[PDB]
Amino acid sequence: TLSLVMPS
Amino acid sequence: ERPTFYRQELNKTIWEVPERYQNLSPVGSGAYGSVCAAFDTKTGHRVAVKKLSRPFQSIIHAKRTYRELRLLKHMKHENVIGLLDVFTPARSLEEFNDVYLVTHLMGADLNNIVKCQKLTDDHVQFLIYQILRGLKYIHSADIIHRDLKPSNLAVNEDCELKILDFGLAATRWYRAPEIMLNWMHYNQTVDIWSVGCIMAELLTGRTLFPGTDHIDQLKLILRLVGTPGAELLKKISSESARNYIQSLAQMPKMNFANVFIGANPLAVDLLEKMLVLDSDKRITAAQALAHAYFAQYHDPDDEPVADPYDQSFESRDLLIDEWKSLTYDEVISFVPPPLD
Repeated sequence: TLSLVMPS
Repeated sequence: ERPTFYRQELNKTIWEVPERYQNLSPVGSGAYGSVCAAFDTKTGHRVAVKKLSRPFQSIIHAKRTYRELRLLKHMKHENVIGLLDVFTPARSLEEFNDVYLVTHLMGADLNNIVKCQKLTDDHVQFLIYQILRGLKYIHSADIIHRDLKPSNLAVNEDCELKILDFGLAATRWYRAPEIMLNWMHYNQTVDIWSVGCIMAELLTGRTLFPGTDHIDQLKLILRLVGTPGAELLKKISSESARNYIQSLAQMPKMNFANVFIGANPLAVDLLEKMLVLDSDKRITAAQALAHAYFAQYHDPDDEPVADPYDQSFESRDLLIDEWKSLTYDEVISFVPPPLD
């Protein structure tokens, strides 16, 4: 389950 | 079936929308339309709402407008933008003047994603696969995107991707060479060229062909893939372009492996196959999907094609009001996709 961080 | 609408003024433009869309927030000002982010109470999701600007101002605009509504109405794939909703405040065709489109908001585009983290080879695989999986669909319907680049790729928390903002018949860095100087008419394989430029950039961390002008960039592309061989020249219908090409120092295709040392050999292998100069020898979305590089995501039985897309309208010759009525017809006939 690969995931990313969203830009804030 | 028609909802209650409400009007407000944001950024000196009146928006009239159904009440189901709340907390509208001006995302940006564009020449073709202006887009607000909103909360769709029906779906419980943040969406984007585009008010099209002066859509029936000239024949050209009317036809542009019609073309986008058709194209958007046709798209039904997980890796491509869907039309959530389209509407007009208008209650009849005579008072019909404005068109709004609703599409899903995934919060981030590929540029922004790369901006604040580094992507594992796993991330890159998954992203490209999905780009290719959507392109398979698009292309099977005889659509060309015409514009792929990081900023038309929307990605979420789970690294899911959707393609957006189709060229409607910076950018130059991801364009194929045969269309950058308009050497020949566009094959759907210019999109594959774009994917190659994108993949490389994700892999290495830099723009592959960051040219400043067409000549600068063309020269940059040709140092990698070599100058066009005799067979390629014949296909170019402009003698001016041809004479221009022959004036160039002849060059051999370079060896990619030397250019991408340390990248997955499979990835390089695939890039090789995407960045082929002759468009007729570029790998296809369908072909690319089966590449060993994607062994862990590839499922033949889950990589669907599209229904045929009727584009015969393109060679029609209609009045402004006829393009306008066609469009009103499409707005009226839209069927909202089933709730999830």
